[PDB]
Amino acid sequence: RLTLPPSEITLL
Amino acid sequence: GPGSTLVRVKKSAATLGIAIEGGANTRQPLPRIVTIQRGGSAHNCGQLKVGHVILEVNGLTLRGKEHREAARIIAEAFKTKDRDYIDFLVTEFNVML
Repeated sequence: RLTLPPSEITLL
Repeated sequence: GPGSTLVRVKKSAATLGIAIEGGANTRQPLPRIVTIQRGGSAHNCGQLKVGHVILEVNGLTLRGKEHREAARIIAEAFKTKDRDYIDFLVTEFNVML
């Protein structure tokens, strides 16, 4: 449970 | 900025117990946590997760640091006797540039 989901936000 | 969290990790174990990937001039320009090992300081803290991208270590930016330099900064931050924690500024966002 120490895992993030795929993020739906990206920094460019 | 939006999406960042400052996480203070107590040096509760003999290692940080994370693997990181990335750094300047790679497809992952800021280091990403790829594993959190049971028994390490990071696992004990509960606030760091696989997929976190590390933006700053003790207030020092990792932008522009090559992978080996970023890793060395983190290692030196763990080893130091000046304090009993490491501050990580992390984001859950992907960082692609």
